Amino acid sequence: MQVILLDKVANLGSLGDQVNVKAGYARNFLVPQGKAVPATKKNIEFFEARRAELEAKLAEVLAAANARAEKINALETVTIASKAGDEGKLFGSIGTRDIADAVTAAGVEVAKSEVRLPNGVLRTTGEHEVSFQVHSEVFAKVIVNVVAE
Amino acid sequence: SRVCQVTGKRPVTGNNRSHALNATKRRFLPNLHSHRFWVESEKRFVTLRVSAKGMRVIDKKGIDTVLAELRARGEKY
RNA sequence: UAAGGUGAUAUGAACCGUUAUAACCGGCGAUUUCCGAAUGGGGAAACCCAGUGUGUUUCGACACACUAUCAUUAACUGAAUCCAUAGGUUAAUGAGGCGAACCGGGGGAACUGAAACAUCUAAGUACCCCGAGGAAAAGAAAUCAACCGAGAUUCCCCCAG
RNA sequence: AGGGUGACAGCCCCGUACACAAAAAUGCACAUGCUGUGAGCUCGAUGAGUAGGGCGGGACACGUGGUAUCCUGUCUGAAUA
RNA sequence: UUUUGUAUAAUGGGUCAGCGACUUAUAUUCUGUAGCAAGGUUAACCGAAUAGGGGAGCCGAAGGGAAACCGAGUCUUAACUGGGCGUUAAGUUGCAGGGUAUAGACCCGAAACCCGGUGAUCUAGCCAUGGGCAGGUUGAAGGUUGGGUAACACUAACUGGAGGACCGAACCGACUAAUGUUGAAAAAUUAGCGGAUGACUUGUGGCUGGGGGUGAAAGGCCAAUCAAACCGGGAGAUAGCU
RNA sequence: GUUUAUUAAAAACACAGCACUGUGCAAACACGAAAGUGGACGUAUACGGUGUGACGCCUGCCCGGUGCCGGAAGGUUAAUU
RNA sequence: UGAGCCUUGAUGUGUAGGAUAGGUGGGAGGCUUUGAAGUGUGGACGCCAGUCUGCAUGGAGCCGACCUUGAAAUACCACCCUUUAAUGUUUGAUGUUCUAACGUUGACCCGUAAUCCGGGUUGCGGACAGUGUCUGGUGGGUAGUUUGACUGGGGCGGUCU
RNA sequence: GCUUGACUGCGAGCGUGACGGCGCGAGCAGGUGCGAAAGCAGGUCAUAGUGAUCCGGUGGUUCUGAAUGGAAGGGCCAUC
Ligand SMILES: [Mg+2]
Ligand SMILES: [Mg+2]
Ligand SMILES: [Mg+2]
Ligand SMILES: [Mg+2]
Ligand SMILES: [Mg+2]
Ligand SMILES: [Mg+2]
Ligand SMILES: [Mg+2]
Ligand SMILES: [Mg+2]
Ligand SMILES: [Mg+2]
Ligand SMILES: [Mg+2]
Ligand SMILES: [Mg+2]
Ligand SMILES: [Mg+2]
Ligand SMILES: [Mg+2]
Ligand SMILES: [Mg+2]
Ligand SMILES: [Mg+2]
Ligand SMILES: [Mg+2]
Ligand SMILES: [Mg+2]
Ligand SMILES: [Mg+2]
Ligand SMILES: [Mg+2]
Ligand SMILES: [Mg+2]
Ligand SMILES: [Mg+2]
Ligand SMILES: [Mg+2]
Ligand SMILES: [Mg+2]
Ligand SMILES: [Mg+2]
Ligand SMILES: [Mg+2]
Ligand SMILES: [Mg+2]
Ligand SMILES: [Mg+2]
Ligand SMILES: [Mg+2]
Ligand SMILES: [Mg+2]
Ligand SMILES: [Mg+2]
Ligand SMILES: [Mg+2]
Ligand SMILES: [Mg+2]
Ligand SMILES: [Mg+2]
Ligand SMILES: [Mg+2]
Ligand SMILES: [Mg+2]
Ligand SMILES: [Mg+2]
Ligand SMILES: [Mg+2]
Ligand SMILES: [Mg+2]
Ligand SMILES: [Mg+2]
Repeated sequence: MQVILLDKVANLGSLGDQVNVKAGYARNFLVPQGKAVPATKKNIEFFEARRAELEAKLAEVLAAANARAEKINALETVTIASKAGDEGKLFGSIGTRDIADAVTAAGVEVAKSEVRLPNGVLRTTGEHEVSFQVHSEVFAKVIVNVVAE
Repeated sequence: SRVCQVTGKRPVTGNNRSHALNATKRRFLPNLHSHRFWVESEKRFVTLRVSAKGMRVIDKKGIDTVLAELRARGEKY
């Protein structure tokens, strides 16, 4: 009995996978507990339309994220004014809100969450490298100008 | 009675034919089973007296489609 | 429509009527006890016993009406269990039972014939059961034909013992 | 035609041929009112646990036969002008 | 009537009157008869309705061969000196009759088989609820007291009231004989007989249904004949028999 | 005690007693296509089937045949494939 | 765990010899501190010659036209063979367990002043049992029948062309 | 001794049967053996030694072949 899985079920497959199962497994367990649906010609189309709709929506987001990743490298140098004392040590720090709000006013609408700092929160006057999470795999760098106020 | 609630399959009559071709009246009964079907749309189990064939009809059409036929027939469940 | 009438055995009695409520014939109404589907409950048919609502120059008890079951629909209500669903009450509408044959369907003999008998026959007959109509059933080709063509179904005559 | 009348009646009586008749209810036709139903045109759509199959039966004049066709109790199971 | 053969002491009939058994339909062939004749005749139906229409068909004028096929011939065989069947006989449609076929098929008659009903008011077994058993006997267990014993055992008298116990009416049954046998009676009467507190007997009502019941079992009983009840139906079963 | 109501009352049937055998309870068994029921509101000291027939003294030998019970290695063997 | 497949690891005494020469190709540096040589020892194979390999120790090397040899370097890498082991997959077989079909003639709740039924909870079982279709065996329990004629009656014997 | 006449197709005319059948047969055609030849041979001195039909099997076949070409199945001949 051909069925298209709703959840992730052991030994069978994943969500939206078409598998042949024993009628009694589907009838008494998989279908009542909503883990699968019969692979009817109406539902095979409904799940291939959803497979094509998700593939097209994931390709466009990969296209929008790379347009954002090339816009991040385009700036190459962003200036942030911070009150720093003698020897270049900052009184405060340049955090995620500070880096994100500096690039949104510059052009690229980057979020606080998208910013990724290695160890510190920037407490020294000079130049530093700041990496970004635009997507789960796409990554782009910028150089931060710690200008003394 | 030995009637399938889905297909209407009921006992039919025919013959036992021996090697000597002696005909004796017999019956062919449907492969009936009382089965509890989970009806999602009603958040309830519905017990139907069904033949294994009628059970395959429910696998193909779906319980809601089959129960709709029972309502249209006036047949209660 | 009428000069005669009040059915019969069946007289008699007391009466009705004759120009138009005598009678008689036809159409439509009224009344139509009790038993019987029988239906308020019961029951050994023509009987026994109720509930509720109403009446009483007598408002005791009797009279009168309603109250069966099932199906569909609606309103109110309402569990296990939160919702729901089941269940419960009421109302509206329908059914029920009877009866010739023909008709569609579910079951389905045997004697008999085979000069015995089992395959076969009798015969899808007899019978039992369900359902329906003035008819029923069937019916507008996934039909035939034979390279030509026909054009639903039903019935009759041939083909042909 | 036929029946009756004290025996066998065209002309005695009731009829018969023919010609007619309804206040009322009802059947069937058309005409017509009303409630409900929908005509025509264009673009579509075209009946799946089905057809087919294995097993057991039944139906076909046809008794499984070399046996097509139909139905299906049981197990299965397509194509898509 | 049946028989080789019946006065036969074989069958049948008391007598009379009335009734009572070779039919009917459709096929088929033959004879008679009629029409038409190498043709004859239409069926359903139409109808102007016993007319007329309708020739769909059917029989016949051609056969031979399994057939293809050939054809006054053909088949057989490689082929027949031949041989088989044919060619030289008029048919067809009515009407009447003789036979046959399918039908109850000349009439009457089984014992039975199948189907659907009605019956446990008789009787069998059981279920519920009621009733009955005169009179007379026998005298179990147990108990008390006395004797006895170391104690028990044991023993006597009394008490006690068991039992499909005994004798015997009602009641239940039915062993023998006579009578009766077109009875008083489709199972009895009379004289005797067995049980008679029990596995007893009986009233009222209930339940089991026909290949079924019930049976302390005899194939007993299931409404006066039960090795398969009764009634209605298949039904005019069939009857090489009388 | 019972029995052939209506030609047989007996030596026949039954009987207490004995034995074999089945039956773990939704029992075996029996009436029922089934549901339901009896067995039994019982539970192996119980319930069914079969035979024998108080009691006393007893009940020997035979498993080849037929019936039954147990066995799984091999041979043969159905639908199915 | 039988049979097919898949990455990847083992395994090869013609003779000239550093020496138990795997065929054919990319073919001048690989293998290494994600730690070799050399020693100590465990296990497996075996033609007791020696190969593969685990762990410890050690610490700056085993190496190429370098000459043999039909055919080259244990510097390394790719399709594979002689054969063998083990991880992935397919349909079987066998076992263990599970719960969710199905059974419950355990207890409980509700419908419900109900030893039926239904729904619900819970416990016990559980893909067993049971049932449908098919199939082999058994089956006087039931059923329909057969079980000859001749004959100095019939039967027995004998006979039947 | 040599051989396959234990031939194939037919058959005037008879016999014996209720019938189904069974039997005897010279001669004709084709082909054959034996004999120099005339000739003889269609089993065995003769008379027993047998089983109808149906159904089915095998081989052969100018037959049939359900639209048509095939095929299946049927016919015919031989045989079980
Ligand atoms: Mg009543
Ligand atoms: Mg009443
Ligand atoms: Mg009452
Ligand atoms: Mg609630
Ligand atoms: Mg009615
Ligand atoms: Mg007969
Ligand atoms: Mg009517
Ligand atoms: Mg109609
Ligand atoms: Mg055309
Ligand atoms: Mg006179
Ligand atoms: Mg269509
Ligand atoms: Mg079809
Ligand atoms: Mg054949
Ligand atoms: Mg005589
Ligand atoms: Mg004389
Ligand atoms: Mg005489
Ligand atoms: Mg006499
Ligand atoms: Mg003639
Ligand atoms: Mg006594
Ligand atoms: Mg007496
Ligand atoms: Mg005495
Ligand atoms: Mg006495
Ligand atoms: Mg009584
Ligand atoms: Mg008859
Ligand atoms: Mg008769
Ligand atoms: Mg006695
Ligand atoms: Mg007697
Ligand atoms: Mg007597
Ligand atoms: Mg005895
Ligand atoms: Mg003995
Ligand atoms: Mg055994
Ligand atoms: Mg099983
Ligand atoms: Mg079978
Ligand atoms: Mg047997
Ligand atoms: Mg018998
Ligand atoms: Mg018979
Ligand atoms: Mg005889
Ligand atoms: Mg010569
Ligand atoms: Mg053809």
